[PDB]
Amino acid sequence: LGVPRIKEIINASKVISTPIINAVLVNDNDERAARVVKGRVEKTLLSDVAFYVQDVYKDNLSFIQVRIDLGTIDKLQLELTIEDIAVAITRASKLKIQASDVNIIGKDRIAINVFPSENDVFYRMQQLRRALPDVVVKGLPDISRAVINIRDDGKRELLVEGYGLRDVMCTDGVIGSRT
Amino acid sequence: VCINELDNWNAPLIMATCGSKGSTLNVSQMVAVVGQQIISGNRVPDGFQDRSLPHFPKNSKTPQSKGFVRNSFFSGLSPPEFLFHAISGREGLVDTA
Amino acid sequence: VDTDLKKIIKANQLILSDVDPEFYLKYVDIRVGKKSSSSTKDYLTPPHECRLRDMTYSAPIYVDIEYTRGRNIIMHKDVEIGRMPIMLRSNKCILYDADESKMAKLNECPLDPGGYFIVNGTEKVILVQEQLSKNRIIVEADEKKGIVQASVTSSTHERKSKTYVITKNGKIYLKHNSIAEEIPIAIVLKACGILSDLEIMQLVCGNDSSYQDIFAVNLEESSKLDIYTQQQALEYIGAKVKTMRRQKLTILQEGIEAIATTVIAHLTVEALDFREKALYIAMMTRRVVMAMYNPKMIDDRDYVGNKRLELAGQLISLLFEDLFKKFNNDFKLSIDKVLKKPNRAMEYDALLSINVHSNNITSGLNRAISTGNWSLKRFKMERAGVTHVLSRLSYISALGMMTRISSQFEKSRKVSGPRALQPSQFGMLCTADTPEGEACGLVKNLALMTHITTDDEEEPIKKLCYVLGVEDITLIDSASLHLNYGVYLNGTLIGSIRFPTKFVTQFRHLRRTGKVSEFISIYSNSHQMAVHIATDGGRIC
Amino acid sequence: MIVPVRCFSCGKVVGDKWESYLNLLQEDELDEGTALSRLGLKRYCCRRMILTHVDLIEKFLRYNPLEK
Amino acid sequence: MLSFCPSCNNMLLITSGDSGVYTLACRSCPYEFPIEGIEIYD
Amino acid sequence: IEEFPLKISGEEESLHVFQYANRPRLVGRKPAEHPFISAARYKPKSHLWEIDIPLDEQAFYNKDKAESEWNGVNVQTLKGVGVENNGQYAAFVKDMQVYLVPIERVAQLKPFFKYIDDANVTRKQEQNRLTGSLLAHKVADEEANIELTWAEGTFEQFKDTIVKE
Amino acid sequence: KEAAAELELLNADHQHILRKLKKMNNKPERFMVFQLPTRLPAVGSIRVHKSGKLSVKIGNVVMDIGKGAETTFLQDVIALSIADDASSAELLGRVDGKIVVTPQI
Ligand SMILES: [Zn+2]
Ligand SMILES: [Zn+2]
Repeated sequence: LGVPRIKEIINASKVISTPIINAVLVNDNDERAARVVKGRVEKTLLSDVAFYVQDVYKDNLSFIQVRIDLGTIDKLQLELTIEDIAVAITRASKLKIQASDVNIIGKDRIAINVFPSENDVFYRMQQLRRALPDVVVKGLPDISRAVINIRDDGKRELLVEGYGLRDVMCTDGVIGSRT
Repeated sequence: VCINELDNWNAPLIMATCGSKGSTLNVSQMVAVVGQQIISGNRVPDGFQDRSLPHFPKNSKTPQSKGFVRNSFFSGLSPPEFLFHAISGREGLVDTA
Repeated sequence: VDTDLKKIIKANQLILSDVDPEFYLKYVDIRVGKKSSSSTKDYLTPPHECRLRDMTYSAPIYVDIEYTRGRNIIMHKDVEIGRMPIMLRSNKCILYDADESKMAKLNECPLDPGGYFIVNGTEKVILVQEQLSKNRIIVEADEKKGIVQASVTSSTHERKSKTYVITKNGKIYLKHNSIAEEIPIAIVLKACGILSDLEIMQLVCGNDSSYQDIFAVNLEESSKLDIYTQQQALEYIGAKVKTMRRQKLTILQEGIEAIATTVIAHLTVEALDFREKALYIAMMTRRVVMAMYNPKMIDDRDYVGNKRLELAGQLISLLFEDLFKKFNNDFKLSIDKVLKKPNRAMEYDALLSINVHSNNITSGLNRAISTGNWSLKRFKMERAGVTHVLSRLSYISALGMMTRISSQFEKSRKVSGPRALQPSQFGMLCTADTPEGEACGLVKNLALMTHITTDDEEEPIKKLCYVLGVEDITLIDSASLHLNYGVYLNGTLIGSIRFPTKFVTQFRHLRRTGKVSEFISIYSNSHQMAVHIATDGGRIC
Repeated sequence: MIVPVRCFSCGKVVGDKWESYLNLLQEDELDEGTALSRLGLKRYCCRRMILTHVDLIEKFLRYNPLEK
Repeated sequence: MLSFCPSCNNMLLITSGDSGVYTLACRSCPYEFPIEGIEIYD
Repeated sequence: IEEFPLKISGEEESLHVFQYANRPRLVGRKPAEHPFISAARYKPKSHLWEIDIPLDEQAFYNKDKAESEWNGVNVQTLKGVGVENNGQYAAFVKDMQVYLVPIERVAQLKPFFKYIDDANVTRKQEQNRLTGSLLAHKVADEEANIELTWAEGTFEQFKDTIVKE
Repeated sequence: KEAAAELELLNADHQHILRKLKKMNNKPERFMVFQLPTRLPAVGSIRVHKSGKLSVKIGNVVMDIGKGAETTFLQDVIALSIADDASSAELLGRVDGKIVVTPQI
């Protein structure tokens, strides 16, 4: 608020310290609309829906299968299927490994089929093991967190700390009138 | 409840009722009680491991141990109260120089 | 002048020559102002007369040297090799336990604090200066890049600081200013002696902590590089080294890194075959690995217990070490000029030519005090504004300057930390007397009942712990630190005695019978899982 | 250094009441209050002149430059 | 994986044995073990 | 309740301790399975221990790996450097009586790999002062001619410290 | 609360060496290791008390308690003898732990 914030504007810096975005809602429903509009925002929820990430070797191939439940999605509203998580793994990075193959089975497992200095298979398995539990699933990638806040009246207004303002304004649940 | 029991025709209550210098906070801090010397927004941190002064036990979040004076300036401060006031004084004293 | 002035000449006691191998000068004795059975320097100049004559107040240093010839004759002779400034009221001045009539006879006030030099007529004071703790481990954190660990080496000949930075992904690799593009620590402490991968995993992570998956990245890049011990491993650390030393340059196949992993670089440990240094770098790893999982377990630079106060005795010892190393170098190059040109061997003049080379050990020793520039060529800690002229505004001004501690800043742009009042200086430093201006909080003062200590021996304390029950580090398994608290002697690990409460109680009970108790102290630490014994003084109490 | 002739506030001569004060301190042993009370001054002004005064000239005359 | 050698206490890798079978075998010592592995962690 | 008397029992020889770092303990049935084949050597003046472990030619031998890169090998070399100590003693008890024996040295065995040195020394072509810590590393592999007959026997040692008392 | 572990766990290593000294006493070809302190007084022994503690009162009567050590011997430890560089490697062989003797003050 003080003298390092007036200089934050007079210098017109490209990156700033602690941004907020104040968005409003449409209806007057606290819990359900709060959870679904908050759940349409944050990213990298893969460390809460998987319970483990394991890698096994079956005699010519490798399984990096992930156990996605349905109980976490039941509590807080995330309108996604396992196909949406497969699309999220399909664009998990820009260009690292994620090109060739994924699979979809009945009880929600996605094992990345891989094919070959020497013996780079174990190195790819360790790097893809250590780069997987921070892969985003559903939400916006350039927003840290979100807090819904109560005013003096019975109104609920969410607020994020990101940088978009275009993909945040283009979001179902909120109105693009004022933010 | 100190300003209401304070008699009229005295200097600091008149100077708080009129203008130039002195408020109700200064006369309540001289007479009644000094309260909650804060630094950097929150209360005072742990100067040692798990505590601030070595005169209080570990994991003691009591007000007399973590930066709440209770004596006014007329009665006199205790040495942990004196150190807690000295920290908050030197904070505002170094932000001017 | 009683202990360290003899210790300096015991490291440069003998000189050589390139003319012949049968030439040596041997320093036997040294003392300040003492010649024969008479009194200690029968008449000096008084300290009041030299403040009016614009003189200095000094006593001569008398050394005794051995003098030889090819006729193998050996005798002794006392010579004067220069003046050394005497401080007021300390064991060499006239004003030591003087009577009140003696103070008025010599025109001196009996109530001045003393302790100040009187050089070139004017009164100079060497200030007390704080710095960080030498030979001890400090850990700092950062939000942007990552957590950085430092370890300042307190070696004599060189100034080292072995940094332990990380960049990304837990790719831990230590750095140095005498090493090129650096190497991850698996290869580094694999070159030190820890060769198994089972005990590079248990030593720094524990049994069932969350520390295992954090450190296990650095195992994965073990096979990415020169793995499979020292036919490849130590050679890769030796290949990326600075200070190539082209004199005998052929060593850089096996032996250029055995120079680097020993007393030349990175530390002050004098091990031949490395078990402690292989652990000390490995125990330096665990304090970072614990700080990655929990960012609360970090150290603060502003803590008073992390700092040491350097007094007026250490700086004069450094200056006299430098001017005595320069004294032998300017004299060796001036005595080989004369002992080569004629055919005969010169009997005299090898002792009678020292008076033209003893005027720079006197003028420089006064110049570095009167000016304030403690410029040492080998040491590289050039600081200005050390000595300050004694304030004589009033009586409380000349006394409050002899109590003053002046700290040094890094840069004056974004400091914000070492100007607030720390709660850890309760009764140690003055909580009121600070200057108002640019030096607000950077300049401090001592309280009444304090004492700055000295390093005593460091030798019998280590032999006393082994009596009390601790094992040596070469007798314990590498998979044993889920035990009780591990004893540290000035940062160096000793071997983790069981039941540390009884050890602390018996060590404090031995302290109260006589273990002389200026600084040799003990304190436990639960979050570090250790128990420290401190002997290396330079620290308040 | 020396006791002043007149007191600062009103101006009563207190320079005549220093040797007679030191005579009452050593012999006829009294406290400072009563021996300074039966000496003249009743007010606490001009009583402060004899009470809080340091005698520096007795220490200054030990550094006599005209003799040895 | 995080499996250690019972003979020399080193880190073992996953290699391809003559283009078509998988086995865990280090270059640290003459050791090989043809089992399949698990890398489950919470 | 009585005691069990300790004696210093004489000092005429030098003892040592292996203290292995590779094979801790088996799950049961008389563990730790110490081998028989080793028959190793010794070096003084740098103390340079070596001890050997036989391999398994029946299981997990990897006949392509053990004879492809390096030579056909059966030895598995360990290495340790001892250090002098004080106050350590050895103990053996016969039903009433504890015997202290000065043991004087403790080392740790670490498996230094020698065949990588043998492979790198082949694939290459296919000064009087050191002042501490380099003279010891230089003088390390000179004599080595103490290829030793690995013997046993509890009769020449138990009937060696009991005679004096 | 740290004084409770200085009396509860002392009733464990005293009973652990009591399960090691007299229970396995008959004839194992087997060695142990004691940690005696230096500057030894120039003997007395264990003196198992009334099912309590174990406290050595050594000869040269000044008194020296101490039992119990750590579990650092999870690894294999085997002692051996040596002669003058001609015959060595005559192992006895086992360690069954260690004890530490600490002089009380
Ligand atoms: Zn008056
Ligand atoms: Zn192995």
